[PDB]
Amino acid sequence: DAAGLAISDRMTAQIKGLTQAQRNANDGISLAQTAEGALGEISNNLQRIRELAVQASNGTNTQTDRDALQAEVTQLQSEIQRVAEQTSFNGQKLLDGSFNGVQFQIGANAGETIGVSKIMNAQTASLGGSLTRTTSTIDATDLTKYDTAMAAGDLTINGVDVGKIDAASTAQERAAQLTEAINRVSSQTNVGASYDKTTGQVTLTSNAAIAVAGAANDATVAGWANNATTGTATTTTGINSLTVSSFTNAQQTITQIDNALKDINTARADLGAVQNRFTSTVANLQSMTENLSSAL
Repeated sequence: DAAGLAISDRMTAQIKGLTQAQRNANDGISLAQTAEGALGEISNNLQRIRELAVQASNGTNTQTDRDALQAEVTQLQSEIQRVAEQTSFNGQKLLDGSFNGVQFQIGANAGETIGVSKIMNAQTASLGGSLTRTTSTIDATDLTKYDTAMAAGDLTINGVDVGKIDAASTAQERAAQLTEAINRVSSQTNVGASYDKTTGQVTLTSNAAIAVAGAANDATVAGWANNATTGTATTTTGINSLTVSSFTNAQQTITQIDNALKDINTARADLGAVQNRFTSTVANLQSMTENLSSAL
C-alpha cells in the first residue's frame, strides 16, 4: 500500500545515504592520514636540523665548519617549507595554515557530520611558535672602513676581546672576519653572529643586551660602535630565522626545533583522534546498512 511504499522510500534514502556516508568517511580518513603522514616527513627533517645544531654547538668547530653545517640547515628548512606549502588532498592545502576546520558528511541527514579540526601552519615562518631574543643587524656594505686593521682590544663583546683582525679588501670580507672573530668566543660571551650572504646582513643574537666596547668605537670598521646595551628585544615566530652559524645560534636552534617537534606532536594527536572517530563511525555505518538491507 501507500504506507508501505513510503517506508520503502525511507529505507532506500537511508541505505543510499549511509552508503555514501561510508565513502565520505573514507575520504575524511584519507585526508587526515595525508596530513599526519606529511607532518611526520617534516619531523624527519626537523630531526636532521636538531642533530646538526648539536654538532655545530661543539667548541672545536671553525666558522667554515659551521657555515657548511648551516648550508645543510638551509636546505632542510627549504624542504620543510616545501612540504608545508605543497601538502594537499584533492586540491585542498592541509599544512599551510589555510585549513581551519571542515565538516565531513557521515550520516544520511543534514547536520550529521564529523569535523577535522584546524591544522596548524607548518610553514617555517610559523612552525615552532614564539621565539624571544635580543638581536642586532647590520648591512655588510656599512663596513666602509673595511681596510682599517683591527688591533687586539679594538672590539670587545661582553668584556671579551675578539682579537686582532687584518685589514680587509672588501666590506664583505670584513663582515666574514667579524662574524668569525665574534663566534670564536660565542660560548664565553653568549653572543652569536650569523652572516647571511644572500641578504648581505650580519645579525648578532643573545639572550640579553650585548655589551660592545673596545678602542675602535667605529661601526664602519668593526660593525658595531660602543654601546653597553646593544640590540633590540625581538619576538618572532617559526624556525626560519634559526641558524647554526655560532654556538649561541646553534643552542637557540636545538631549543626551538624541540618546540617545532612539540607542535607536530600536538597536531598529529588531533588528527589521530579524528581518525579514531571516523573509524568508529565507519563501523557503526556498516552495522546500520547491513541491518537496513536485511529489512528489505
